[PDB]
Amino acid sequence: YKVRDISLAEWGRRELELAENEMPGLMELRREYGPSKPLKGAKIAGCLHMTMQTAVLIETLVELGAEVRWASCNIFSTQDHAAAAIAKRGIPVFAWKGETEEEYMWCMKQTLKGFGYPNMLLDDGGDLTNYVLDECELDGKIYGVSEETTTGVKNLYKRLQRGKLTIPAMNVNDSVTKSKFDNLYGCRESLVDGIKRATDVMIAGKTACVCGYGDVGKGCAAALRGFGARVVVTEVDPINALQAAMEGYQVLLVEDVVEEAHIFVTTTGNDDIITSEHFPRMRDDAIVCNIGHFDTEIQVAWLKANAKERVEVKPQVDRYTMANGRHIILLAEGRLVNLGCASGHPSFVMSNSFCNQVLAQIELWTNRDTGKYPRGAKAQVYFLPKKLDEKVAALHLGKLGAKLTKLTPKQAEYINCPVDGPFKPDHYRY
Amino acid sequence: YKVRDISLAEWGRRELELAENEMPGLMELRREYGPSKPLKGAKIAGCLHMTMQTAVLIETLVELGAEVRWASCNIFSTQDHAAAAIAKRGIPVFAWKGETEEEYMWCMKQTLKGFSGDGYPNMLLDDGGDLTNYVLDECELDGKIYGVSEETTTGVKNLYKRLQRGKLTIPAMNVNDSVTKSKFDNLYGCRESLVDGIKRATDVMIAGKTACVCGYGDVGKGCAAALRGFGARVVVTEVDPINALQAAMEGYQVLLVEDVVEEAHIFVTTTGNDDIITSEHFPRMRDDAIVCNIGHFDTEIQVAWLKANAKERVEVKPQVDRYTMANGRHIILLAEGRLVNLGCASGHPSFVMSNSFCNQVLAQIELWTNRDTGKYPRAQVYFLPKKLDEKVAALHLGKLGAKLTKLTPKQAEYINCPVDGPFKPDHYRY
Amino acid sequence: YKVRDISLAEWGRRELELAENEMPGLMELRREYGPSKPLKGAKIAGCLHMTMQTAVLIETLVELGAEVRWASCNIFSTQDHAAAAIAKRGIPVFAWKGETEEEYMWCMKQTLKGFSGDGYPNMLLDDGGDLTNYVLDECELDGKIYGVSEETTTGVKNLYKRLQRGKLTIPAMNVNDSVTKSKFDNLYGCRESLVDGIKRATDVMIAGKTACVCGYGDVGKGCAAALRGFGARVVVTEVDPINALQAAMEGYQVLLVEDVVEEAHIFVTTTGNDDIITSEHFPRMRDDAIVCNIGHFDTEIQVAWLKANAKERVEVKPQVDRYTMANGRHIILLAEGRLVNLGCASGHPSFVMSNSFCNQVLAQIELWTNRDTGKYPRAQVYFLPKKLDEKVAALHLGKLGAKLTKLTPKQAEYINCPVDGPFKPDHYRY
Amino acid sequence: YKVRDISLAEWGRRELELAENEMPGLMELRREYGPSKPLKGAKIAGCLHMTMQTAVLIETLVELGAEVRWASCNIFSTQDHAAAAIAKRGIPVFAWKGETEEEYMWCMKQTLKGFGYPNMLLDDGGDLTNYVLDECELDGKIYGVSEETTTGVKNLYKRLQRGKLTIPAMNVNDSVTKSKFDNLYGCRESLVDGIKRATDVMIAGKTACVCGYGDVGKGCAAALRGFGARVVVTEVDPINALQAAMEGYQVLLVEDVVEEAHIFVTTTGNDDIITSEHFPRMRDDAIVCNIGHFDTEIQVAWLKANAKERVEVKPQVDRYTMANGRHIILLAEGRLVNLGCASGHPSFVMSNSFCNQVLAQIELWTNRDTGKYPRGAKAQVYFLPKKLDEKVAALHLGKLGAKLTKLTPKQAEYINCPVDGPFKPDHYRY
Ligand SMILES: NC(=O)c1ccc[n+]([C@@H]2O[C@H](COP(=O)([O-])OP(=O)(O)OC[C@H]3O[C@@H](n4cnc5c(N)ncnc54)[C@H](O)[C@@H]3O)[C@@H](O)[C@H]2O)c1
Ligand SMILES: NC(=O)c1ccc[n+]([C@@H]2O[C@H](COP(=O)([O-])OP(=O)(O)OC[C@H]3O[C@@H](n4cnc5c(N)ncnc54)[C@H](O)[C@@H]3O)[C@@H](O)[C@H]2O)c1
Ligand SMILES: NC(=O)c1ccc[n+]([C@@H]2O[C@H](COP(=O)([O-])OP(=O)(O)OC[C@H]3O[C@@H](n4cnc5c(N)ncnc54)[C@H](O)[C@@H]3O)[C@@H](O)[C@H]2O)c1
Ligand SMILES: NC(=O)c1ccc[n+]([C@@H]2O[C@H](COP(=O)([O-])OP(=O)(O)OC[C@H]3O[C@@H](n4cnc5c(N)ncnc54)[C@H](O)[C@@H]3O)[C@@H](O)[C@H]2O)c1
Repeated sequence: YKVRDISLAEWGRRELELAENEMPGLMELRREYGPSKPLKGAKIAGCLHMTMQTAVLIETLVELGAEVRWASCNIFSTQDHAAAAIAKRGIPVFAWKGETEEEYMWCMKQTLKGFGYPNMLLDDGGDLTNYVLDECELDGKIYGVSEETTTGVKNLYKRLQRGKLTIPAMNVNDSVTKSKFDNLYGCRESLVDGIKRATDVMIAGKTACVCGYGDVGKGCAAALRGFGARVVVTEVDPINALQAAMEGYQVLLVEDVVEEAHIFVTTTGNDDIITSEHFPRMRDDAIVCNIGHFDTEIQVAWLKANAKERVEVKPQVDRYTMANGRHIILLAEGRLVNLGCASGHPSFVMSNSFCNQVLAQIELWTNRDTGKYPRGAKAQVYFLPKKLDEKVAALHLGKLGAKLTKLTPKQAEYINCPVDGPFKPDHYRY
Repeated sequence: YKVRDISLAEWGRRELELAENEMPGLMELRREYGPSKPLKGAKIAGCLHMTMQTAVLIETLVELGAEVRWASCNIFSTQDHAAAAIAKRGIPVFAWKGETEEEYMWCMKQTLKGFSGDGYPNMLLDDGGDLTNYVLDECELDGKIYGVSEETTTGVKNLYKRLQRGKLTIPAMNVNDSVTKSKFDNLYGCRESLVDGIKRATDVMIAGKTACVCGYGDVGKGCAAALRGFGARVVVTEVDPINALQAAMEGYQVLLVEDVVEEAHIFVTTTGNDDIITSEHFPRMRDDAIVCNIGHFDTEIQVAWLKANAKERVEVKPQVDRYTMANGRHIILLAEGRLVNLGCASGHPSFVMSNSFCNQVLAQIELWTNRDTGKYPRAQVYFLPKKLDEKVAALHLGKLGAKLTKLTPKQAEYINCPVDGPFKPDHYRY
Repeated sequence: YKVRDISLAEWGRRELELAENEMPGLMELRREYGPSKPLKGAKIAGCLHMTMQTAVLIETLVELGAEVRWASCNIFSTQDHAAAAIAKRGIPVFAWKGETEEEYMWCMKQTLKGFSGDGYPNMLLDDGGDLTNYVLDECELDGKIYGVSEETTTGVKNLYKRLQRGKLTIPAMNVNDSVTKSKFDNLYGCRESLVDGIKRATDVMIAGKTACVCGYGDVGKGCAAALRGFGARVVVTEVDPINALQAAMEGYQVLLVEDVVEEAHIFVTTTGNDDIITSEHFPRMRDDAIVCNIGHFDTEIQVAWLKANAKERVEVKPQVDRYTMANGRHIILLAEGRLVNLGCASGHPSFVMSNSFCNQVLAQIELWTNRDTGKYPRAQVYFLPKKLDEKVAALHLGKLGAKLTKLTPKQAEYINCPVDGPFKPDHYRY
Repeated sequence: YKVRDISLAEWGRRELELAENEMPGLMELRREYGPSKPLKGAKIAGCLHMTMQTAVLIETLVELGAEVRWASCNIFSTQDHAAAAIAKRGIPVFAWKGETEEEYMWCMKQTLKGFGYPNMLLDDGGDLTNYVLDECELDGKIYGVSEETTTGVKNLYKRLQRGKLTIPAMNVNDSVTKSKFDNLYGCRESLVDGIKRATDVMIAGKTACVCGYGDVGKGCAAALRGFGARVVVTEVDPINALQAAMEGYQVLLVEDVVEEAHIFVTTTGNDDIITSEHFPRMRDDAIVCNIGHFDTEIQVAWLKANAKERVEVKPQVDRYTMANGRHIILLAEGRLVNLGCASGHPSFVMSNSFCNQVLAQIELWTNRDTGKYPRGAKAQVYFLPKKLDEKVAALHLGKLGAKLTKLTPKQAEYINCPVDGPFKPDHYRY
């Protein structure tokens, strides 16, 4: 293994206890599936933010029988204490806060041997997937990949369309219990957290520009508005844009507010959102950040190349002075601000996300000599069955004291579903 | 025709001038498609709440070339000046506020005769499923219908029950489950039209009250939001753990009706299911508890039991009945359990109804124009194509002054869609 | 008496049974003070919107022993079934919906005669100041009035102008500035009754629209909140930097009417000032812009200019006038600039009006019982004592099921108040 | 001086730059009053949280001519970098994070000499005021004190009532621009910040108990609800309690929710809110914190004395194990959580607060041989004049782009104020 400081493992372990209590879903799967060991002999290479919450996931997969080796999926997201807690325990992990792109891909390469290869992939952003497929040989050897975020799943569909998807892929992001909770309610808390730990800026009164209005944009807009920001939103999709208008947000172009906005938040999963056209027009000390998976939503390379002064205010906060004499504050060098300047999403919402990930791995690994998840030419992307999506939500109601009504036989019949569900048809959007 | 009072045509013509300006989408289809007349030949049997909004829909269909005959799909939903205006214009309408069950039935049968030729309709446009049921189960139109478009969740639920049972003979387009309907009309429509119905009915203060919203689907989401916006403390009931986790995560107590039945001042039923508010709840309610339904059918509330077992019933005003129970305490029932927004107010505002009714126009066009293309065999349920979903939304941005960002080619390639969309994959939940 | 239609007494009696159950505070004063009759001798001249809520106020005063004569303080605010019920009960009322300016004037003069003795009133109860102005400037009652209680901000503003000018002769109790009035009625009342007036008037969608709220006092705060709750993008105008910073800090753009006059779909004037929406604004407005006022007098809007300079005026329905301007575009004016909540709807709900009208009962009791104690010389403006402010609030908690913590002696000593309060210093702003 | 680490001054200075930009009010007073030196020879002993924001205040008072010596007012609130930045500059400061009660009062004693005494007091919480008055001789020597928070001002009024107020006191907390901004909007951002930096807990879904519903409680409740918490509120005041009910919060007793609440937040400024009666009933890992000025709102001494295990999770987060085997997480040992576990209120809102503080010091110090602020027997508590309250708000509108409307002479006359204000009568509550 390799982590910043192994001494921090003790502190890491103390917080994993509190993290475990806040993740009743992951812990119940540990009770339920621990004994039967559904991932007996699984060899999972994981590429996903090395947080305290991922620490609980990792320890679940090992509890369910899996061998596992881990790397972060971002150079700033690793929490040095969670990594050290995993390392002290003996699960091979290669992650620390502040990796170079070279060290990053080094860490990811360490997880693809020494089990000896992996036979399963667990990924957040598609870097591992693309790498295993395009740079190794692991196309007779890997039985499935579980993909956690929208940009990675986009990646997966570009491969299916092209004819290059060689292994079955589970689309975890698009579980209702991931997509409409993690992406939405997670960012609604973890965006402002990163902004505030970085800059301690007052949100109340400010004009914020939120680019994109999908699940991430929805959450980020609701958070900023909640603290008294006036939020304006940009969009390319007429539907998402109209959702934003009907929720009371102005929908305009970045150019329309670039000179007046105090805060710029990128949420699209698309590159070149905030560019060389925008930077020189920004007000003094306009804070610029991104919460989408890749930093290239912001032209940071341009900012660095064209700024006249750069000051590290503190780690993951760079204050640039432009040729016009005004300042730009960039957060986490454009990397995911919630994970880079704070601790990401709280444990409780990641319990939903990671439950789907555990269920996904069980689905693909246990059914490996089944033909239910075909290899090679005919490999395709799948979702978790809706029954399992419901199971995950049901596992998280108790902690909150939410009480569920039970359908009578006549009611289930009238609605056209089973008494124990699934309750909605597969096209339902929640 | 058959309306209450034809001298209300003048007043309805005046409001339709305001309705037209609030429905840019429908008026923009009137301009785009009227010259070519794509529903020429079309003989539409219509069964949808006869409001001012539907009047702009009915005149769009006739501008597009269709012959049309209409009836309201609820006994108390007609706006009498709406029907009077359409009736003067020469369109056959059978609809008044306060139809008995007998009279309601007669009106529907009128819409299935009196076309040109041995003019039996060749098309259906449905809200709730009743017309579809009557035509397929009881009329003879066996060889004569090329499609049905279905407006609501309850009506669509029946279509899927029929298809499942091998009894769907005519192709059906699911309009409710267009994104620009379900995530707009069901949600934002109810967010404004629910409290409108309650207040016009009772003038009651929302702020400070305890309100039990039963169900937390698209309609339940909207109602809870509306009540909470006015300072109600809203508690939610759900059978679905996913919807329940959403409500919990938005700040609402999720409990059983029985947990709040003694303290709630307001009960709203939004389920699309029967026997939510029953004989076991009614005698437990606090004095002057307001009970209403905004689901399609009234049998979410056991109103027959209420009527059978009340000691006293008083009409405060039409559609507001105050019952005295055996216990001496009172229950205020709205619209006899009928959709309260349409029953005690005017239904959703025009602007949102423009989203829904655009979908209905493009669905009728899609079904009818492919009536000799063999694309919808006379039998499945279909969705409007996402391209047309987006179009609907795009037509409504201008009125609000919302501006849409345009993707570059690099950007569209990177996110895997055309520069002009569809922008999202078919399973996206918005 | 003089009402529109006395056969509406029956319908009004039925609604007053619901109003009574929604006004626990007024009904609790009826029980507490009725036995002792503390307003015995009292001859109250009343000038306050003749609604169902005021009917419960008028019957409380008469239960308390007072003789009372009433007139509405606005031409379109009367609820005709409210007046019909009070008129049947034997109380002299002069009030109908749609009084001319002549007729309005006659009704007020009726309330100043016909008491017992050479029965000139000995008390005034005012909303807006007009009765106070008429009695003091133009009637003879010079030796005969022991007090006036003033309901609203505009009326109270006049009382302070008079006191300043050395023209206040009768003691005045400022009821508007009780906390349980100003921070409740003005705020929460308008939060529900504004959109009620707009929607009953126009059925217009709020969601998605741009609304200009002019003024951000207690009424402005409520209106903006209401519009925003439904997905309006609200912009605010203010002359006061403190109120402006509040609106900015709550997420609202603070700008000049001229900055949004061309794009706003909805203008609300809440200032208590004249010439907010003027001849310079009207010709600039978008087609079918909705203009209304919820301030006391209509002259916040230059309606005379509008009427003088419109090419066309059309009555969509009573109190909804659609003007065609020289430019060909339309303006929708509500209630001819009169208070839109009372003009196009029913005013604030009963429950909040119970807070305000309790204050009015305890103010009349305070003034009248000290009518031979020399406490209010016949001349200053006064406030209800904070003890009675708190009492009003305390009377309304039960209905909502709110529970109040009780201070220990140690705790009351530590925060420097009695165990039973007053709990706050006289300058506390809540 | 004495601070943790003088080396941190550099980092401290970099952030004071960003803090200055975010405090346009303080910086404008520095421009306006810098030249004339209104505090020429002032000798200000300051007892107020030694944050980055206080650093900007301190440097303003020195810019305006004052000598100044500083101590924190809480043992956990000092930001070691801001203190070091002040110390490097040469302003005597005695503060570090993690002072003992002995070291704390040592630091406060250092500020009352070496100018040689002070002649002015600047205080947050009343510890300095009480000390200077009850333990020194500085009753011929001190010309005025400026008091920043509600509990200190309470203290001041207990002294006035008793007859022990010997020097004029400026009540800064009760400036509208302090009370209704700092207390309200400040806590609305800085509460969740402290909770999240401490525990990274998910707010969405949780039941939070907020004790008190004054300005602090209002903000804290709005913040928690904003992230999807279900917030219940406790109160002793019927008015504040009814405000909470009408905003949609349950109002109940701590005993009513003690077993189910995930988070307990104390906001009263009263002791013994969360006690030995509550601790043993709390759910596993219930988070307990206080945001009021003194930690004695929570019985921490009891918790420590009766818990079976205590673990420092990390600095300012103690996890206690109770005799029942369940856990309590206590934040900042019960001290102000926003300052103790985070960075307090953002700079922009503290600019309002500290502008009143600068204006206050100028008012008392410049008018020292005036008799406007009488010494000894007849000393009384004063507010800032309303003109100056408005000035402070006006200084903060620009940064936000808020545009103020200018009254015409007729409008100012009609409203009964000057064109340049003050705009409201002194009883106005905003
Ligand atoms: N930071 C985190 O902890 C975390 C969590 C979840 C998701 N994500 C990431 O966030 C990103 C977005 O995820 P999502 O679920 O919201 O995706 P999404 O598809 O739901 O939303 C993205 C939105 O951006 C819009 N868009 C595309 N190009 C645009 C342009 N140039 N300008 C304005 N809008 C544009 C799309 O139309 C879409 O609605 C992805 O990169 C995903 O991997 C990060
Ligand atoms: N009044 C209107 O103008 C209007 C508008 C749109 C839709 N509708 C109607 O409203 C109803 C709801 O529509 P929707 O789109 O929200 O449907 P939906 O399926 O999304 O929501 C209904 C919800 O009720 C829940 N439910 C079912 N039985 C329950 C029970 N016994 N107790 C608690 N919850 C239960 C389901 O889990 C579901 O989430 C339908 O009947 C639809 O036709 C009315
Ligand atoms: N319709 C109702 O049922 C109802 C209820 C209560 C009060 N009112 C009336 O509503 C009005 C407002 O009451 P309030 O309690 O909010 O008064 P308020 O003094 O608190 O608020 C009025 C606000 O308007 C601002 N203002 C003044 N002139 C302005 C201008 N030209 N442009 C922009 N802003 C300007 C002021 O600064 C002030 O903050 C009064 O006339 C009052 O009598 C009506
Ligand atoms: N942490 C910070 O950065 C900061 C900022 C501002 C104020 N404060 C402090 O916060 C505290 C409150 O300030 P505020 O301005 O809200 O005061 P406030 O008087 O407006 O509010 C306190 C409320 O608590 C209520 N109360 C008293 N005893 C109670 C009891 N035992 N149970 C429930 N409620 C009770 C009162 O009725 C009152 O409404 C003070 O100690 C003040 O110094 C701290």
